[PDB]
Amino acid sequence: MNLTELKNTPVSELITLGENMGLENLARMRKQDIIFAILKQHAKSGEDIFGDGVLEILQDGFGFLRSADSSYLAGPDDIYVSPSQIRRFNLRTGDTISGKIRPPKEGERYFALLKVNEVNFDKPENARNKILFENLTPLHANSRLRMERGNGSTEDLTARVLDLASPIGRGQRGLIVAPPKAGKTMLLQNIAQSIAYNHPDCVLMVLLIDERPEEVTEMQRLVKGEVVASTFDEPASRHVQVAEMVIEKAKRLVEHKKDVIILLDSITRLARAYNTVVPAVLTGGVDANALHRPKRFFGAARNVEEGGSLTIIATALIDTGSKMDEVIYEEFKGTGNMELHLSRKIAEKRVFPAIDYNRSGTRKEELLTTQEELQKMWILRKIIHPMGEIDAMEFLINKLAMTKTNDDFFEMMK
Amino acid sequence: MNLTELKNTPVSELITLGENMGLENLARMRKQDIIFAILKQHAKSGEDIFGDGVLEILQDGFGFLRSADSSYLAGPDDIYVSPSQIRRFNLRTGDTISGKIRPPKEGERYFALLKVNEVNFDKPENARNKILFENLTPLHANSRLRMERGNGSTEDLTARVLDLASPIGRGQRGLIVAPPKAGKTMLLQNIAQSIAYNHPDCVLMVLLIDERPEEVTEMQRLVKGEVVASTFDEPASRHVQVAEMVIEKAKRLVEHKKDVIILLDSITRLARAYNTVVPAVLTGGVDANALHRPKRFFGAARNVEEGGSLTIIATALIDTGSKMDEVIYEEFKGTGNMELHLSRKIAEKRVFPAIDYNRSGTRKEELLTTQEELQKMWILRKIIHPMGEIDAMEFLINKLAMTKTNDDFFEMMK
Amino acid sequence: TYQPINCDDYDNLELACQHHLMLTLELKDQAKASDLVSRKNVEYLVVEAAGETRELRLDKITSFSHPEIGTVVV
Amino acid sequence: DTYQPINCDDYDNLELACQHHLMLTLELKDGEKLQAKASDLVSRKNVEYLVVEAAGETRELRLDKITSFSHPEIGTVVV
Repeated sequence: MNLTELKNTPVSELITLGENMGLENLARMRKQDIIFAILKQHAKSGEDIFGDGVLEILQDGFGFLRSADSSYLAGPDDIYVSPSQIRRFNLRTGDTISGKIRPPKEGERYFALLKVNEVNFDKPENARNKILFENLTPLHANSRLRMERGNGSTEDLTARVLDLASPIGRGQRGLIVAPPKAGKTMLLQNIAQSIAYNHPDCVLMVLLIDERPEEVTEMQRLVKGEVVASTFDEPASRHVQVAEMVIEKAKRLVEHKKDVIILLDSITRLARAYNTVVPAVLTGGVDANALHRPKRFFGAARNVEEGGSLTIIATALIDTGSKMDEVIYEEFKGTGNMELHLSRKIAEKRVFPAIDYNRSGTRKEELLTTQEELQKMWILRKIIHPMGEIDAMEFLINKLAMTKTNDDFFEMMK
Repeated sequence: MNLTELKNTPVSELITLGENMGLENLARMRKQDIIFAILKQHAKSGEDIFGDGVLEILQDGFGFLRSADSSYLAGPDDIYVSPSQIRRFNLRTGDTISGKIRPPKEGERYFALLKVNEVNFDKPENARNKILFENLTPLHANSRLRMERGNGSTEDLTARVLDLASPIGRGQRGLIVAPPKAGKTMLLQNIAQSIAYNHPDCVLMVLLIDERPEEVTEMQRLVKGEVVASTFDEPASRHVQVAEMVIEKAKRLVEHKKDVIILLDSITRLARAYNTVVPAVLTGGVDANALHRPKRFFGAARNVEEGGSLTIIATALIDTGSKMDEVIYEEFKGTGNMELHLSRKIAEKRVFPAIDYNRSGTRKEELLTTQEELQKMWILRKIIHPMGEIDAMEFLINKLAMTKTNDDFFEMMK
Repeated sequence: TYQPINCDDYDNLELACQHHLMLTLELKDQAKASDLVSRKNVEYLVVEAAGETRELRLDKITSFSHPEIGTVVV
Repeated sequence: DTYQPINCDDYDNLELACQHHLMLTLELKDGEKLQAKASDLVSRKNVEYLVVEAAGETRELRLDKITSFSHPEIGTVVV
């Protein structure tokens, strides 16, 4: 029937679906093997075999279609694309392609594409006249992504503090500096929830590089959007492949005047994987040329004058007792235009947001706010300056716990 | 027709121009490939294509003509120059050549030079006899470059304070010491606007070494001169190549008795790129032999006695948390004849332009000013000496906004 | 107009263009092949019929057989 | 007579004709034309010349007078 519906089915029902079709015990093979067997058996109807995926082009000239539900993992259920079709349709890596596929005739191992229906959710002759991404001109963030919601809750305090400390716009390049066990995953989840509720017209992407399986399951079950991850069991080439696929898909989407947002956890471990993979001078453990590829990633964020935006919010790790992390953090310093610092001292006393107010801030705040809002924010910033860290956080929490919408709190200091 | 007129039009018009010639799909390629294809398709009329460029002689013996619209980046649309022509016209790197070009012959890759028309905006036989830059003698500056415009606006309150604190002459070697977030980018843009309006006979050149992509498009639409830059997502070899081409091209213009000015963004970033490209004493991480090339660039500023001039004003970053930036600033201390300091305390009170007035000054002030002006400035210096930094800045700002010129403020001081 | 053909029908056809192979199609009621290009979003099949360069449209193709290949574009 | 210079295309191929002591047919660019033996080329007071070895005797031929260099490899030229 549909490949997408087949991939989105629990394995228990998938086994009984193939048992009714005369297939023997499929309970001891992997999921993709079951999919391949079911597809190979249901090869009698000349139609009703539909498939879609994201294109990856190998260095030999032929390409494959990959699926995001397995995080673009190569397997037996991929779709083969010939170089002739690539020349025909001006195809490029990162393009989403939908259409019809056909079984392998003989001497082949993969299903092949029969007819192209949509490229990048558009007509094939319309998605070959778009201008490239290093062909557009970048601007500042002359727009704004509001985070705070209206309902009075406890999870809204973090969003309100974030809104008061560092505004966020479309096209930002933000950095979060986090010590160990300071509540960073909760911050990312809160930001994702706020983006999902407030702005349903943008495309949300969450990237995890070197996590643990339980965290992957929790993030997949909590986030409204696309979640792509790789665990620490896999080699580094897998991390590199995932990162490149995600960035190319985002670029192709931006080419169509869309707004894309990416949340990246531990750019540090991406840099470490690139250091592992890149061929071999040394500055304390890292290669000088090993940091070229990650920066390109971080360098993709910009506001497009012709229309569209790409926002990247990345996490950096400090105070882990490793020279590599310190070198990576010192090299990546000063490249972004938004900073957010977390503190261990506030986290030891069990204060929830644990944000360092006096260190945070964004460049070019005058373009994301009105005159009155900027004046009120300056007035608020003047008072907090002499205070300490824990004192400032306790003051902010106590004051913000009374009224809502960050308006009635500004009228309570008349 | 013309290469220069083709590199200046936007890609949107280039695509239409190519389509009006019977070309196939060139909308998903970069600018240079489209330009090359358009050039190759128009090659059906002898003696029609013009060209100009700046020569860069490679170590193998042959050279290339490169353009300033791409920050001298190598591409498929460069112009090849054979060693025989170099021997025939006595050419050097940094020379500007304009003439005719011809299509590539079968087996070759690039367009080639056909006929030389101009060298350094002069006749080829006239530019054959000019004494080399290292055979001239240097002295102190004489002619002054005034910044005050006598308008009466707010942006003039920075030029007036600059004129009061540290006068600038033709041939200066100045250093600006700036802490993070003190309005160092707004100060550089103010100097460029005063030079283009007051002294239009000078050649202005701005150079950025590790800027962000959005900060390059903003400075390119404000400065009335030539802006060259490289982003942070490029290799260390690309930072060194962009700087060598700008200093060699400036020495070639001073041999024709001209006045050139260079505004270098941060000399601290150029020294970091030479430390990653020079073969392995790492004093604080900085190799002892990795500071020789950067001191050769800064030491070219002088006042020729035969005619011509070269002024250079660079920026030195301080208090960033890096031990490498503190070692580089201590090596370039006492090499300039002008110095301007910036205070973070004055920028925290929202007071601009924040020029520490008790630490800045120039050597040999008596040669650049008249006796009466020197006496008035001595009186002002004696008056301001006991005041504090913020107090002196507020006093100067309050007093200077009652007149229109500095002459009316000196007579009102009685 | 110009309904596009299947990728499999455009694959062998493009592979048949290599090594200057011949085809089997003259009237609509032996022929040398040359190449296949596209213009104004319309692909054509240039054939060298004894010097005559006929532009056969892929949208208006009756059939296509051979002594080694045989296939009926749908 | 100010000696209008020749192109960068002919020069390069005429600089290769000097190498390996080839035999061409340059002579004059009136009517005179028969053999010679280009050996080298030099400049003097903003004027270029072509030193040959025609039957021992060496003359100075200007590059602003040569009309062709017929030689098996490099033959055709108008300048």
